[PDB]
Amino acid sequence: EWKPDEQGLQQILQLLKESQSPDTTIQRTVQQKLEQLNQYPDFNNYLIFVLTKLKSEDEPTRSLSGLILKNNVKAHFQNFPNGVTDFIKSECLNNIGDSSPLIRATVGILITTIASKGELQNWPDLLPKLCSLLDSEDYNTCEGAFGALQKICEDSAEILDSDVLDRPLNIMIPKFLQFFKHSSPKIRSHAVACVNQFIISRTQALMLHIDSFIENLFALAGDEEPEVRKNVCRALVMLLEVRMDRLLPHMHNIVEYMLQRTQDQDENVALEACEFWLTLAEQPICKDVLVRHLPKLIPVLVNGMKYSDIDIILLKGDTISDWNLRKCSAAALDVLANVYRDELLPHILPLLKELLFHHEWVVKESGILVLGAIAEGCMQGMIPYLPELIPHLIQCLSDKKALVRSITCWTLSRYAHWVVSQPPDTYLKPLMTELLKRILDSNKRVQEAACSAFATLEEEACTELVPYLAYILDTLVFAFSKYQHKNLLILYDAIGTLADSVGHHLNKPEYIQMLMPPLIQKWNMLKDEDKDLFPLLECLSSVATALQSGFLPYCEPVYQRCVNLVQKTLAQAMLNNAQPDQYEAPDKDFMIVALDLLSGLAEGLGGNIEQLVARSNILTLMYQCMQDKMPEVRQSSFALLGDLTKACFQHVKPCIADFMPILGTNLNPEFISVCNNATWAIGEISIQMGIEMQPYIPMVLHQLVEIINRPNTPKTLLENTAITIGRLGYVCPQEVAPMLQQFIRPWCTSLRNIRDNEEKDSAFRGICTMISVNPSGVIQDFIFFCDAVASWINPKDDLRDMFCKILHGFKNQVGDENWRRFSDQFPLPLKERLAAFYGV
Amino acid sequence: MLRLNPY
Repeated sequence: EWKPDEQGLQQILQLLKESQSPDTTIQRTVQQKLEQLNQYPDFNNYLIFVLTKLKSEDEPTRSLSGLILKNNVKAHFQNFPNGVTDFIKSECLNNIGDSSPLIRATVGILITTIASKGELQNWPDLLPKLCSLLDSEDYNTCEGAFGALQKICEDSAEILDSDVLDRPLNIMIPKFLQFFKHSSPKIRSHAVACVNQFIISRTQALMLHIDSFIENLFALAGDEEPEVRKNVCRALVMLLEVRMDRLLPHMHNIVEYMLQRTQDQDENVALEACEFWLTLAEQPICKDVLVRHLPKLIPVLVNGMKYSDIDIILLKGDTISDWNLRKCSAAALDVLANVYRDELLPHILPLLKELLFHHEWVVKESGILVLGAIAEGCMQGMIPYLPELIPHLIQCLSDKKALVRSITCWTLSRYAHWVVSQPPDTYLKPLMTELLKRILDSNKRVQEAACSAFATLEEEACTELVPYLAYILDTLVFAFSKYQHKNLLILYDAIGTLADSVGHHLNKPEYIQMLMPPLIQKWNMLKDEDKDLFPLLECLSSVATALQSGFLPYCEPVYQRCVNLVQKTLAQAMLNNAQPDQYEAPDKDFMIVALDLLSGLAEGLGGNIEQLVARSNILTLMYQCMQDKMPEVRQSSFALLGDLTKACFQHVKPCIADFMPILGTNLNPEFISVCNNATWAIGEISIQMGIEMQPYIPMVLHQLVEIINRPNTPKTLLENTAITIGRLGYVCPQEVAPMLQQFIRPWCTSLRNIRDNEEKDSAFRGICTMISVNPSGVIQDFIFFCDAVASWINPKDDLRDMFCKILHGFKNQVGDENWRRFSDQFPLPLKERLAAFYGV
Repeated sequence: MLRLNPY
């Protein structure tokens, strides 16, 4: 055994007395003395002695000794001697059922801590020992063992459900179920809590005893103890997700039970009971089994959506829980509205009409929340009531209480689509005017709500925002001086969404003069590796696309930062590929948006981006991105490639020899987005290159013909394929000519549905040069070529002559009598168009 | 989540 030294022990007791000193200036001096002894082993051997052996000391003094020992395990267990731990673990299990509730708790937290920091495999004699303490005749020993077992089950769930401890769950789980019928409520609650840890994981030991579990759950249904109710509720909620089949026959009994528990006195029990409705609603059998309970369920949920008296104080002046009865009831009501749709209206409509116009703001606020929660589902049914509710809600935007104002913003944004469909002078105009007011609200929460609601309204209004663009920009710009932290990020979203809505209408000198200077300021002040950079990155990306040529005086610092982010991202990518454990993995999202912004500048600024391209390694980095394993990265790279090809090919041309083999291997139709941009890339390159395109053709030509022939291919992909093929045959027809008969069918089938733009023009210029070389392939399928040529409404005069020569060359080859019967299968507009526009 | 929800 081990015996302590009295003199050393006396100073340890002194250290415990100094730790209990009320003065704050003394507590810091003793912690430094303990920190030195903490590193010293054998010191912990003294602490465990004071806790258990030394019973001549105060209960808080002994307990403090055991709790200091706990903190040493949480930090220095990697250095704990094997001789010491064996004594501590032996001393704890001998006092696991101490008479003193304070001592029993201290021993309890020690045992679970050793099994937490130190792995369970290092203490194999713990589990079978604890189970043997459950059958103990002593009560406190039983409780102490269960209290420890529950914490172990909570900490290490996956460990117990593995071959690490030789499957200890096959003994404990059947053992726990036998304690559901125990006398003490603390023991009964302990048992349920342990089993619940293995419901979702579908533990074999529990799944084969599922019938014994459910039967024992129903036995505890009418239990008065809240802690027991809570775990039973948690049990049924989990069981509802994994074993629906075994609950279905008893479903109606459960629903009536949960309905009473949702209305329970203790909010903790009600919250766990409320989770049932949220999980049940996402089941394909809900609509049938719950329809008989809807009249009773709806008012329960609505009543639970009110702010509690405790919540109101915490909000005035996040500061509240991330999840409570309010949010849970509201979430359940939302999904329920999506299940029954309009069938939920007779149960909610009469409730709303009392809530929305109630005098108590707390009651009124809840009604507004309800009205927004059922918006998505009961949309088509709320229509007749919207002409009354919407103007009322707009009035509620100027309510005295802030919590009423903020929720009204959200609820209004839920019905944003209907507002836009109506005449803008009736609903849209006052809504927009009042929202802009609430953006500059004094209350921070209302600011967030209004700015979020306005952003939602922008996606629905789109071009309807133009007549208000002057007022909108004034409000948003001014918000920069007020908005900080969480309020600032939402503001970027409101600005970016605006740019994606008004489009080129934003491009005006007075608008740019207000919007850009505060944006560039934030663009420079913000450091890298910041969580405020990304929302601004997406913001400017939208603005650059909208402003187009107006972004030129501000493109310099934006271009450089984007190139830097791409380079920095590729840097961390290499470090993570070589030493994954030592270096953090990079976030590709910052690089993808950066590439998209660069692609936006290349397209928006055109040839004015030429100088910035040469003074940077944008093409070198681009070469690396095209080889990345992530599809989204390769997609945004090829897009940037094609844009720079049109912007400034004189800087791109040197790197064509290396880009082409990459583009040729990325023509995989598996990745639609990547394949499309790649196909479009080589097309734009083919134009700038010219006759110099010949050595790169045979490695991509066979690829394109394959793609344009494969069935179930998306419309946009077939278009860009046909356009590219035609573009290849325009500069170098000789290599594409013999393939003409192979792709002549889907080429005309696809490009007959597109408008007469530049892409179509260059494509048809290529199909004419190839026909002039190989007129053979077009003969067999000439009916498709005629339909494709007739698709042209206003072709260029030189392109018209090309069409005319081919048509006349064909008519003078087969004869007139062979041309009439050939044109008898032509539709009415097809035959008349060719006969007049081309005179054939 | 970029836009605040009461849920």
